Amino acid sequence: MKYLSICSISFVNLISMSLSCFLLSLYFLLNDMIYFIEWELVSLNSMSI
Amino acid sequence: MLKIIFFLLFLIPFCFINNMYWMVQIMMFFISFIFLLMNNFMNYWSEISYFLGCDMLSYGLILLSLWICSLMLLASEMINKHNNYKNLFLLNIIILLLLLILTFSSMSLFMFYLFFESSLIPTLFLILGWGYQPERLQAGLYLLFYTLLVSLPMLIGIFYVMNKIGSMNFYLMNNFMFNYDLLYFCLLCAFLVKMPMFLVHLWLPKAHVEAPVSGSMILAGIMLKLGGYGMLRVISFLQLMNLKYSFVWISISLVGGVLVSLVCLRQTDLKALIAYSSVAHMGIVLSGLLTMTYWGLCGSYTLMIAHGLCSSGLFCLANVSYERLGSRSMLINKGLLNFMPSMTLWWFLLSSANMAAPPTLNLLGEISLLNSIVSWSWISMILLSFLSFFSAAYTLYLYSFSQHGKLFSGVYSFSSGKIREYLLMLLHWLPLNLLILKSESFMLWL
Amino acid sequence: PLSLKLINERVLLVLKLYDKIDPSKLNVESHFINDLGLDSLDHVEVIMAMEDEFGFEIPDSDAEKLLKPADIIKYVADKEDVYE
Amino acid sequence: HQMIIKPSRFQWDKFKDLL
Amino acid sequence: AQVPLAIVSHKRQVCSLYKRALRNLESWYDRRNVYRYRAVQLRARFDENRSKDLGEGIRLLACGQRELFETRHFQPRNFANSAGGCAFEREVIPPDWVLDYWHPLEKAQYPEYFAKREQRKKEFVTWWEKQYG
Amino acid sequence: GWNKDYKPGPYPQTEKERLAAAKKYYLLPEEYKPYADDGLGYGDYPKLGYGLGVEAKDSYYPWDYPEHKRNQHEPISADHDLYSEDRWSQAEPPRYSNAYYFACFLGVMSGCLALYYWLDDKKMYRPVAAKQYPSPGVKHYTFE
Amino acid sequence: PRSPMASFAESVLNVIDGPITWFRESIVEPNQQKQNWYHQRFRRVPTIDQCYTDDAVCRFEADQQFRRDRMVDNEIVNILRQRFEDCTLYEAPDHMVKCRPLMDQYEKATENWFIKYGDLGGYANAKTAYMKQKHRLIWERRHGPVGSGM
Amino acid sequence: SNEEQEFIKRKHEATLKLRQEFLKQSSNPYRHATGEGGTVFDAGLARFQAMRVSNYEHFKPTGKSFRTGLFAVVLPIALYAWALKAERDGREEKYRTGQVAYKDRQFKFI
Amino acid sequence: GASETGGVKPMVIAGRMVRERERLIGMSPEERAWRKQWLKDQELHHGPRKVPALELELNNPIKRFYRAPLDKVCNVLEPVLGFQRAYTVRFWTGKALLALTGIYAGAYYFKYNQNDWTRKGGWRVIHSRKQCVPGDEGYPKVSDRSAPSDYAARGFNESPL
Amino acid sequence: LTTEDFANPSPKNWQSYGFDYKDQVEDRKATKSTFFVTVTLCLVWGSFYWAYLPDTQFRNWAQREGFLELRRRELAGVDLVSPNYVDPASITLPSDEDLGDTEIII
Repeated sequence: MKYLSICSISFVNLISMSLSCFLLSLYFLLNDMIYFIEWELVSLNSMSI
Repeated sequence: MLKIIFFLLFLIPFCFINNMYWMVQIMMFFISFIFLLMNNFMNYWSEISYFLGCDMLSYGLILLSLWICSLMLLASEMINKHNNYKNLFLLNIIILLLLLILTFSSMSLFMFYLFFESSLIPTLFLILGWGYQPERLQAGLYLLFYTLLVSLPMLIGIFYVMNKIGSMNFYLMNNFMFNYDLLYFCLLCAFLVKMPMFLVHLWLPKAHVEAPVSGSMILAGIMLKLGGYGMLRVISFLQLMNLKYSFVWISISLVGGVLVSLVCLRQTDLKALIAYSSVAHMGIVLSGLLTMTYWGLCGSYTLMIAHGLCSSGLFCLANVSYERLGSRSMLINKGLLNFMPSMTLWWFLLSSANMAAPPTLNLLGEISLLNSIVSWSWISMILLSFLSFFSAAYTLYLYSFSQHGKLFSGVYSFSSGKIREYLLMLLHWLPLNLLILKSESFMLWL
Repeated sequence: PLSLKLINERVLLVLKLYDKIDPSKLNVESHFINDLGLDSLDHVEVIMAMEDEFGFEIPDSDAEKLLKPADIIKYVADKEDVYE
Repeated sequence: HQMIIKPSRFQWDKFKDLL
Repeated sequence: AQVPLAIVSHKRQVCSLYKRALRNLESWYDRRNVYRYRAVQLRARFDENRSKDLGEGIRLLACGQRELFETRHFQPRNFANSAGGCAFEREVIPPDWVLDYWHPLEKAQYPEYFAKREQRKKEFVTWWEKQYG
Repeated sequence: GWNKDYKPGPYPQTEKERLAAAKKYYLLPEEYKPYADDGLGYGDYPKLGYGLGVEAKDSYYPWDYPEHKRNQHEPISADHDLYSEDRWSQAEPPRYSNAYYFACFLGVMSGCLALYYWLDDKKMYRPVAAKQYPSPGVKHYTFE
Repeated sequence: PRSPMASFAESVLNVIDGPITWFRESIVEPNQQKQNWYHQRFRRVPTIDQCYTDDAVCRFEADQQFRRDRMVDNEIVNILRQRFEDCTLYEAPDHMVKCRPLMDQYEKATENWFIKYGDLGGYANAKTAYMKQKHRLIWERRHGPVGSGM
Repeated sequence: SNEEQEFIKRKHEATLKLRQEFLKQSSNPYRHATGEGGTVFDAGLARFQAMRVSNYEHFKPTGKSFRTGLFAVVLPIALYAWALKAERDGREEKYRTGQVAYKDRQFKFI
Repeated sequence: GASETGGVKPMVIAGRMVRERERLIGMSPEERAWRKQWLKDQELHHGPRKVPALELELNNPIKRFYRAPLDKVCNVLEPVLGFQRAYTVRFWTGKALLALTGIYAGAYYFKYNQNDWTRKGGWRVIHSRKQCVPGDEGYPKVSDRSAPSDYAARGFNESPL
Repeated sequence: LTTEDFANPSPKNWQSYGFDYKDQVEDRKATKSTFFVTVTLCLVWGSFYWAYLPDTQFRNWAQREGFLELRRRELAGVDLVSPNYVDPASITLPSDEDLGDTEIII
């Protein structure tokens, strides 16, 4: 962040993430495919947060 | 266990040695690390040594006690800069922490009672010794006489349970069941005062204000949870009668949560507003305890664990403005974003933890508590929405008015923020987001 | 970035664009009532002219405490914080 | 370049580096 | 250092009513030529009416205050940099004594400025001893 | 220099106690006005301006404290929280009464709910039949 | 390979898949010792009805197997719910027809869970479910099934 | 009225004296140079603090205070407790009688 | 002795002239001279000098230990493109390496050590059926899984037990 | 103080940390040791210990036993979840004349 613009750092980082998410979104429209990942925290009474 | 108890018993002679204030908190964090290591606990009692054992509720409460006392030695550097009695302060803190470990790792009801009412004498000593107010006498007498007046007939109830059953152990007393009104009132009302009700609270906002920072940590961090632990141990054999008489306490606690949340919008002290803020969250804890569900008990344990950190961390934040601006008044505390901008991160991170926050354990305790109370009756959806809305209506007011706006004119020059204070409010918030990871530890004590 | 000469030029330009004030009689030390013929509502028009010119709001006590164009220069230079 | 009146940020940066 | 006095004259009251009436007229009529035409109309309305007595002037001043309260715009135009504007006091400047609480290594970044500040401190303490001491 | 030293005292029954309480609160005797003798009402504390909040007070006056808009040694109002600049204060007095605003809003709301829910079964439709979906038991026909 | 987007995704998947498979088969798969870990099996201790009131040894053991059976039956209901969720995701347009036997099995699982462990509270001993079963069987004997009782 | 202007002038003289006291005490170089933080001693702040803390000494059990304590606190508590008890008794008699099925009961905790 | 203020006495200097309303009610000419001197004092001619003690105290040895080779990369490109154009390509080299390291670690974790039936706390991935259009292999296609045990198995069908 | 005094600061003019205000030696030792006993012991090594903590609660064993039980219960096909705690033939219910007027709760 020193000797550089934090706005320029955030700009380049979010263009890279936006391009990656756009190219992922075009792959998920060709297949009509839905992913759903799940991370358990605590289980009680057969109900999982 | 006996390792932690004998560790504190041999840490007692550290107080009498001169220039030994900072080694005691080092060894306290070391024994907190050792207590993090000894975690082989399940819902039943384990590490049975004589009359001392531990289950998961007791594990979380002893770990919270050790963390709050270890941060309590870290917060009180005003005792170390002045020549106020460091040896007596360290001895009182070690004795009080030992009594809290002994009353949480108690296998039986009577030793729990004995160390439970032994714990209020070092809190009395801290309030009347190390506070900075003329009304410390009004602070300690209200606390002692409230708790003693409602906890003396609990001893008659305890020996009535002993005479009817025979034993003092929690498991053998879980088998029996009593159908008496006065036994229920004796064994409940002492904990109903020890956690804040609406009607019986008075000792709380008049004992948090006039105490020291360490009295505030020990009162809002672990001694509003002695009553919660006591009700979690007593409610198991008084289910039929509490199902008859629980609507009165739940209705009083919910309306009192709404009313005390309306009180904090008309409060002009930082330390008083967190004192009334402890009443509102423990009202939700009390309303979820008496429904006797799995979710109510688990979310009550989770919210007491997650409240003893956040209320104490808020009480450290009101201390570091009282040390510099010279008063606890909310009118004086204005625009601290331009005075201490790096502190404002910890103000909003610990004020957001008081309400529902995204990564904190307070939300996972509040979600599992509102589940049981909405499951208890549909009429509670009207007043849980009002209470949980007014909670962030008042809790955002303390951060907003203290940390935003024009600066208070006529303030003299004070020191800047310190690394000890940043470390002190670091350890009040990173446990709140590192314990959602392995949250089946700090929730499923059953 | 402003200057005292620039603000003086602003004040004399606005006061010489007023058709009820003669530019021959106009001066930096000229009094608004005794030296120049102005109504009580004319000075309010001058005050809102300075408000629309300089882009702020002048209160009523500071409206009645200004009697000279040099007083208006001193009031503007104190508000906008220029002395050179 | 006018000098802005900012409070001290040395202790916060030293706390961040120590952490 | 003239602190303003709270008594308001009747001429000051009608001047304040004239100022607020033209500010409301500027808020209602956005175009400058229409606002100028209506401002000359309102100035003629005031100028036909200034020859009356004092009690009638007080009663008609109260009537004009009631009229201006009746015709007040819902979004009155105000200057942004002044008080009550859209962007008043957007930044808050802390007092300079926090500059005295910097680190000496942080103070080494502006040593001429801090030396001039330390020179000015003696002038300020002699000025304070002259003024209030 | 504590809360027991500077505190409100007993109610001024007599005039000399009222003068002493006026001089105690750094207020001129004419300005001072205590509260009522009811159970809720305070004793010996001045009753300050309850007309309109801090935003009504003059922001162009040179204050000792620009925040809260007060001078030094000026008695703070008892409901200073409710009459603060943040909550329930207006810079200018409101144009209408309090009930006109709510009355117009619930009038427009009642008219819109009534006119919508009267017309809930008069929705228009194109000259179109039901959408025919294929079924193994029920067959449909074309027009050719 | 039939689309430019599909070919680009295949190339990105190959570049992603290459080095991690090299790191597994080249570094992680060698130097890993072979050990055996086992699923714990618990013998069936006799329940809360086949012991006396004065004995607290049986109450602890039957309470512990009641807690263990509660956690196992909670995992039965959880896996039967996850089966319905995977049916809903895998049969995305046509979830109405195929997921019905799974939803009926899950609803029967919820009903049987509320028969056994329902309305017991936070303190559910092994004897409390047994007394609930005794009163439920008595009410089924004298009043018929619950839902049409008198 | 001529009595109004004298009152305003006396209040302005008192305000000028208090303002001169504030300008003397707020920019004190010795009090700033002590290093201990604090505020200029304002009497009205301490009066406001003791007004907010101490309020029982001016309290008497009158009819207005009893009406406020009844209609503000006790009556919503009583109405809420009556509503909760009535709803729970109405659901509990349906639960104990057997008018609800096993698979058709809300909040199974499943 | 410990000096929190650097050894100099902290005090206000500019006085009552910092407020805009106190500037307008009236000024003595000594206050005008003081405000003009304060405004000439507040200006800065040159920027802040690079104090090496601040860089020494505000950087732990671990930070220098993990930033040394990229600092050598920036230093060997320092006379080629200047300071500004070499620190940019230094800062977007290590950050791109961190992004690729995180992508490779996440790819390895979600496809080689995902959640199975023997562990609760992992990331349990559920995938939907891909759409099959003509031109793909096997366009007459039904659901491959039909058994209730095939749904949400999490690798239970390959269990050794 | 002059320009060269601020350009090279004196080592005796040291700003304290929050721990001690008497000498510089006790600040550094207590600061480094307090950051040792909290960050790299109670937050990192303790969290690494709690990450690889074994099944104290039997939640992983519950999931494995649930998968094996749902494998074996639907093979027998009697019940995915058993509704009864004991067998209905093993339990000896009291007769209607034995109970009399007792509160049967459902």
